[PDB]
Amino acid sequence: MAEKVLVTGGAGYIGSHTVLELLEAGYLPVVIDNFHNAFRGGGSLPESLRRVQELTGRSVEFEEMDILDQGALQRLFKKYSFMAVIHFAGLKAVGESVQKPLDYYRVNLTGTIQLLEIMKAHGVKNLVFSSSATVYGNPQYLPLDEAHPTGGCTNPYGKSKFFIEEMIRDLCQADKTWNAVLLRYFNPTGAHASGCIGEDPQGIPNNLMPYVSQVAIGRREALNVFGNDYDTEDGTGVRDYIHVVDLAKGHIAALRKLKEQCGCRIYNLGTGTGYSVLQMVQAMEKASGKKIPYKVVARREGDVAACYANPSLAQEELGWTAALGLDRMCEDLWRWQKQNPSGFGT
Amino acid sequence: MAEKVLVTGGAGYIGSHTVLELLEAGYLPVVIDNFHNAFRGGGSLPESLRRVQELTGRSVEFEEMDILDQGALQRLFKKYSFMAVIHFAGLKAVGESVQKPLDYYRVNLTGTIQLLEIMKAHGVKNLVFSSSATVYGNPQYLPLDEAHPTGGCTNPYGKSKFFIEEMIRDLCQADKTWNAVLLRYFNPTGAHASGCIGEDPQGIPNNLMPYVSQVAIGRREALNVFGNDYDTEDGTGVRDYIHVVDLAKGHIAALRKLKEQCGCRIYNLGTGTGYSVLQMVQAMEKASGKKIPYKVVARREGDVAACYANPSLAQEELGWTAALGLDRMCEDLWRWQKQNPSGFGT
Ligand SMILES: NC(=O)c1ccc[n+]([C@@H]2O[C@H](COP(=O)([O-])OP(=O)(O)OC[C@H]3O[C@@H](n4cnc5c(N)ncnc54)[C@H](O)[C@@H]3O)[C@@H](O)[C@H]2O)c1
Ligand SMILES: NC(=O)c1ccc[n+]([C@@H]2O[C@H](COP(=O)([O-])OP(=O)(O)OC[C@H]3O[C@@H](n4cnc5c(N)ncnc54)[C@H](O)[C@@H]3O)[C@@H](O)[C@H]2O)c1
Repeated sequence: MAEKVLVTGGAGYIGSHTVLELLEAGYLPVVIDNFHNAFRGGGSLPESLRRVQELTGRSVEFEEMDILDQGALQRLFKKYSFMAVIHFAGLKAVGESVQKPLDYYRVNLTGTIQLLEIMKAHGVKNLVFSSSATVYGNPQYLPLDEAHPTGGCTNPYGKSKFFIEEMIRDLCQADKTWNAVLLRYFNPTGAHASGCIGEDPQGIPNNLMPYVSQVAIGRREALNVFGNDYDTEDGTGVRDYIHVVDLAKGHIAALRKLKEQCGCRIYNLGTGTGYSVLQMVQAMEKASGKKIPYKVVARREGDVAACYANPSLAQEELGWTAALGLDRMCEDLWRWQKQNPSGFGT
Repeated sequence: MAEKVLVTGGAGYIGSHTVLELLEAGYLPVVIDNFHNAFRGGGSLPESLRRVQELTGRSVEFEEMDILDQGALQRLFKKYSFMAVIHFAGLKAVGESVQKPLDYYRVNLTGTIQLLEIMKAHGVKNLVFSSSATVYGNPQYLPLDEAHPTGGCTNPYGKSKFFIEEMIRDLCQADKTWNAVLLRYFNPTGAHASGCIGEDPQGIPNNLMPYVSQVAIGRREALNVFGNDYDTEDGTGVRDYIHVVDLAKGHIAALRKLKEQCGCRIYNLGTGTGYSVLQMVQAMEKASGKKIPYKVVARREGDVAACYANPSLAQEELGWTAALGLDRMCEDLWRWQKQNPSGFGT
């Protein structure tokens, strides 16, 4: 495989993991990031990628740049021969999307548009887009499948995701030579089994794990449980979490699919089983050996009882399955944290 | 009124008419256009605006520029003091949106984003956005009102419109100091009573009138009527057409509303009565004095029986009403055409 794979936002959480899977699988990745939300390593790379090289014994090509920079993109594309692009570059803090909508739309939509245009200009018509199952909006049924209506999104982040999917679909509709796999998933968690890489501490987490996990290290007193009266097995809310490793590998599987001139395809990635808040607390206690006290507070406005995806189609068409469960997610997460209390540091 | 009103895409069909109404009403407009879809006048202006000056005896400031050009926008904003912006700049040929989606998303979304950003940077937080009632998608009920669900759009044009509305809404949600009126309408038709300005002949018309009108001048044999079996008064399809003058004035009304620190408001503009294909043919015969032969062909895939808006809210909140009917639309259109067979010419 003399041809490279471009990974935008490859220094990030999901990107770094994906980059590692790419290396392990025999691919040659070129990564670009502007460091908006990644730690600056000691060398020529971000800390996350420096550790990836160490972990794999393989190297990664990396370029610091912003996808909003057309000049940078032209140069990049002229300098390398890409067989495909995996697009992770973007803003993804849901709580922040509400306070800073323009930045979300600007970076996500505009950035994407710029990217598609350069791809098109360079004849690189193979893309894997890292989407979000939030596009389904509130479940009209469970589990959520690829046939569920999309576009019911409430926040700017969600809408931006959905907007991007639509543009990709339309483009594929207009030009049959394009191949694109849109991957929809919920909450990524866990980290590489080494415990050497993982998710750095985020200002406004998108999910519960980091919170559960803080309470375990004592960096937090007790956990707040919004509602225990839902129509669930245990009364608590049911969410969809997927191990970052499993998710990174699913991105590799989509890349192979492109090769088949698949045109535009859409798949949900997940374990197929949702997890309750209680279940997660239990799982984290088990992994940490620490006690996690919690407090039932009242149900959050808008919160739904359960929200999880059906990943059948991906198994069928991509031959992909999530091998990691709740327990592994907890262990792996716990390990990265214990090992790197503050995330990255040179 | 020493403060100016910026009109993007002001050389166009709807823009020019709006510019005239602005002049007549006492406002000072500054217009920008890149000439993507407007005729280059003899002087310093597009032909459409040159005629507007003549018609009003008032002048317009004009700048040739692209809304995608950030530098141009910065300069513009530094040079003038705007009290508000009326945004018409964009690609709007529905048939073309399908073949060239990227261009649609690029010009419409990106252009808009750039504009909003400069407005925000310059403290110009008052906008009138020329939207499209196509965002409602297929009627789930009639007449379509402001409470009807939006986002069901099938083509790239429609989606782009809807995407823009969402971003504006989110921005207003995040910053309360913003005022924005989103105007949703269907098919603009007719022209200034002078017959001096109107819509130049389009490559891929968005509606039926131009076709009906061609058959009348003999520039076309007979009209094709897709279906005569719809559950309508006459079996033929029911659509929403609005006189361009009435629509231009509604844009003036929205501008006054901004003044009231209205925040984000949305209104449908229309006559409140839909017109059948037959009715239009009749109306055009009356106006032209010419015969318009037509042929019933089979119903178009996807076509709905009737599609029209309820403009009550605008009357209530903007104090606006459509004063012009079908007959005037036909007469006015006929007059512009007879007077200017080929559209603009220096
Ligand atoms: N974290 C989540 O819960 C989640 C959920 C669903 C989908 N996703 C998608 O995953 C992708 C990113 O994944 P993530 O969760 O690892 O977050 P992340 O922030 O760790 O990584 C995104 C990376 O992109 C970089 N980046 C941001 N803007 C950039 C720009 N303009 N140019 C270049 N690089 C830029 C950031 O610096 C960061 O390294 C996004 O497409 C996001 O929508 C994430
Ligand atoms: N024609 C319609 O049926 C219709 C229906 C609904 C809403 N609208 C909205 O009306 C607006 C335009 O109205 P129109 O119907 O008179 O068409 P129009 O083409 O006559 O005018 C649009 C104008 O914008 C200019 N323009 C396009 N891209 C530009 C750019 N990048 N920078 C600067 N100027 C640019 C074009 O040259 C043209 O003068 C759009 O927002 C459109 O979506 C039109």
